[PDB]
Amino acid sequence: MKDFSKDFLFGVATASYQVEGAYNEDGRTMSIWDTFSRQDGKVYKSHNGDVACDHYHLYKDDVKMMKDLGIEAYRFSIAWPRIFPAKGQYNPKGMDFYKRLTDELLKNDIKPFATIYHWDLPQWADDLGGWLNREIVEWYGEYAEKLFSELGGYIKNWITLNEPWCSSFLSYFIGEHAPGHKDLGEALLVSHNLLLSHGKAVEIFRGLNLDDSKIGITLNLNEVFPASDSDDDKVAAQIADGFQNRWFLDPLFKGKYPQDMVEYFGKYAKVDFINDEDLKLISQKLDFLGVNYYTRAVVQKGNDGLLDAVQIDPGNERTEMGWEIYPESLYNILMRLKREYTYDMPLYITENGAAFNDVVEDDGRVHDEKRVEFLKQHFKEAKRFLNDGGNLKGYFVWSLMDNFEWAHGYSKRFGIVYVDYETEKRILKDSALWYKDLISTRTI
Ligand code: NA
Ligand code: NA
Ligand code: NA
Repeated sequence: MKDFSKDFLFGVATASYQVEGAYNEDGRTMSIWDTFSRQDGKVYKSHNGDVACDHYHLYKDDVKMMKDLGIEAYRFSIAWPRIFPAKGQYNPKGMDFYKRLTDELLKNDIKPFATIYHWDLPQWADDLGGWLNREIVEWYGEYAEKLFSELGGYIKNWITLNEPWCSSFLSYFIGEHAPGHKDLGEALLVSHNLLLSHGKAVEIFRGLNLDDSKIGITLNLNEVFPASDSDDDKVAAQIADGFQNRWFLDPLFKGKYPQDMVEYFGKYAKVDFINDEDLKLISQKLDFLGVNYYTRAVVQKGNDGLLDAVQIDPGNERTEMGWEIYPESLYNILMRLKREYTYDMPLYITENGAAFNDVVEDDGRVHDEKRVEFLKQHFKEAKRFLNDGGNLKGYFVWSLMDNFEWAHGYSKRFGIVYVDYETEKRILKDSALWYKDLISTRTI
């Protein structure tokens, strides 16, 4: 038979600010990441997405490239600052790009998966308070409703948010991502307003009753292991698991924030944003969950401070991010969802991939054998989940091409396609050739 059914979606994924470029064209105004990347010290060597992969201009070549690989689905994000470059000011020229992009995908037999928000909040919105201002629920709802109305004939699979853990804790508490605040209370409120905005889009979506159309959300999830069997490390792992995973899984799928984290965070900051009405909106039924999976964490107790778990190095192989290559946690997380949160609901892997030190050799090829092996090991775990009864509908490799990796700039290469940024040349890596074979044979 086939390890992956004909209906299973082999995909690749990008995000608008990471690949598009054309940052000041056809009416687009600045996002918080345009601004953040221009603040000294925030992004590697002051890299920014002014040009990136120039995918805005090269999209026809990139779709042809995906068609020749046999790609069956393409996950991309839509740039809010192209669609509403000012508050309440719709930009048809911005919408026209996503119409010609998705028209090209459909005409080449690629199913579009559109992420509504992938971190490029318009600067006008942040200047009004951004995700800290509860009014953003209405601004986001107006944006999402415009996308549903204008693109409903083009796009049948919608993702409200990408990785709200990053938009909240990494952007407002740790401060690595835009807008770069460092305040736990702000990050917690932002996490709530993000989830409430997701809920508003779902409410609007259900009222539209679009034929054969599905909506979900994308979460980055890990698996946390205690470094030892001690009670100290067990509590440390519990907190780390609540911080990364349950803080978002529980309100979405149980209608309640995890109470151990509410009490834990409450010792350090306000948690008075929680109320029954908001959690009802947050926990509306979805059609699927998107899982972004990369690695696990091994943690031991720290200094009894705020979220101070010591990161243990188990001594295994890692990517250029320093992320352990541990494919078994892909299966473990999908199974955990099946047994604790999503049950029989369809799942997609909406991101999985790896950054390695890619070089174009004298033969003009990129022999990224570590990425070939990485993807092989993780797709084998996807196959094992399917054969054990898991409801996995597709798998999107991060990324189609090397791109702007946020605070790391262009220094981390995640693509199955190499980009020579000086010429914008695309070079298929060996991992892309391996993926092409996997799609064609559906065998691993
Ligand atoms: Na860009
Ligand atoms: Na810059
Ligand atoms: Na749901």
